[PDB]
Amino acid sequence: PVSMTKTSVDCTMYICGDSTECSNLLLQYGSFCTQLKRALTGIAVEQD
Amino acid sequence: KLIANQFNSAIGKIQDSLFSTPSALGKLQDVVNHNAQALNTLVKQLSS
Amino acid sequence: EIRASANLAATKMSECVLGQSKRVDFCGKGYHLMSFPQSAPHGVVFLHVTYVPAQEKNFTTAPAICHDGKAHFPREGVFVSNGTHWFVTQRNFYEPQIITTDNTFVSGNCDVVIGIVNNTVYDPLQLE
Amino acid sequence: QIITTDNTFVSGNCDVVIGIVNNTVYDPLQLE
Amino acid sequence: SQSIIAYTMSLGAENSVAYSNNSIAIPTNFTISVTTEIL
Amino acid sequence: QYTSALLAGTITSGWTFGAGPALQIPFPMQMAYRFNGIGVTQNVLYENQ
Ligand SMILES: *[C@@H]1O[C@H](CO)[C@@H](O)[C@H](O)[C@H]1NC(C)=O
Ligand SMILES: *[C@@H]1O[C@H](CO)[C@@H](O)[C@H](O)[C@H]1NC(C)=O
Ligand SMILES: *[C@@H]1O[C@H](CO)[C@@H](O)[C@H](O)[C@H]1NC(C)=O
Ligand SMILES: *[C@@H]1O[C@H](CO)[C@@H](O)[C@H](O)[C@H]1NC(C)=O
Ligand SMILES: *[C@@H]1O[C@H](CO)[C@@H](O)[C@H](O)[C@H]1NC(C)=O
Ligand SMILES: *[C@@H]1O[C@H](CO)[C@@H](O)[C@H](O)[C@H]1NC(C)=O
Repeated sequence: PVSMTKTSVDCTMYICGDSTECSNLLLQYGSFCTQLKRALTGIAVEQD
Repeated sequence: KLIANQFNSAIGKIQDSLFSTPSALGKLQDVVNHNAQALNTLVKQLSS
Repeated sequence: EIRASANLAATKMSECVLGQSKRVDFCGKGYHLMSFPQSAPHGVVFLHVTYVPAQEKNFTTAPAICHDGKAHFPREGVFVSNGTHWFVTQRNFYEPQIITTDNTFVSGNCDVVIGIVNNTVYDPLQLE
Repeated sequence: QIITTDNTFVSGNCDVVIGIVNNTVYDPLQLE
Repeated sequence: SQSIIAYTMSLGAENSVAYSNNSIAIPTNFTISVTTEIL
Repeated sequence: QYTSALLAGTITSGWTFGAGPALQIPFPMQMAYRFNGIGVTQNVLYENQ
């Protein structure tokens, strides 16, 4: 193998389908999903 | 004599290339930035 | 990840620095000559001094030379000719030499190799 | 080993190399 | 007189050696270069 | 296309295209070279081509 498919999960849409209340609850949980987006970007660049 | 001059010129040029390049050592800086960012997020999360 | 890179750096040091590495495109691009390590904060930096060829001329080639019913093959290098005279030369540098019995080893019957080109080879022992 | 024509290959003009040292090399074919 | 353009990649400068049954090219000069590897 | 170029380099130029400018090589001679690279002389290939 040389690489895998590049996935670009976004926290807001995955964990809160178009719900502002859920979005606020996620936001109050702090920046737990910025790290997730950054890690996925890192692995994508790594496959490239 | 010729190869000695070539080697001296190349040794002179690598220094100027490292001086003038924006960041050719992006890997050490990359790991340093990664660790600093990870620690910074560890601290920042506590303010949630 | 850092330990994988550290193992790679240790192997690179032990091969390129403490000896010459025949592995192509391991210690710098091209044929490798030395490598001078340098220290860096939380890392290491090498100076892969590599040897790369230059201006090239294409002449002619023949896999073997048939002097007297027997094919001659070069002990090392190519059978090259600038158009009139056939020369044996080294691998990555043009050093033509007069074809003698020392530069070639004889084996065959001048009937099976494809691309054989007629010529004369010389000896030093008949003259003396 | 004694320096003979078998142990060495000759190439140059004795004017370009640095560190050249004079000596005598030997051959087996002149004797015979 | 300046703008951002988009184009398909170029994988490199197009080149082609000429394989001939009796063609050999041998370099007559040589160069020394010093690269850099950072780990 | 990358792999096609990589393959064209390794059949018309031997291995030199991995080091410097690519130099054309007759393929029987390249095979004789590789044979020379494992301890068998060129005559083996030029006789059993
Ligand atoms: C050498 O190769 C070049 C390729 O551009 C060709 O034009 C030339 O005729 C060749 N010379 C000989 C002597 O084969
Ligand atoms: C080929 O090389 C020989 C040896 O130096 C020289 O005498 C001759 O003139 C050369 N001829 C051509 C066509 O290059
Ligand atoms: C080479 O020389 C031999 C003997 O003189 C002759 O039989 C043969 O036809 C020649 N071949 C070529 C290609 O000149
Ligand atoms: C070596 O011998 C040659 C010829 O006899 C002479 O010209 C030269 O000066 C000598 N050099 C040394 C260092 O003895
Ligand atoms: C190489 O040999 C083949 C088969 O004999 C022939 O068809 C082709 O024209 C030859 N090419 C050259 C450049 O001699
Ligand atoms: C080889 O290249 C060097 C560097 O450009 C140059 O100084 C030298 O004259 C060249 N040698 C020949 C024989 O052209």
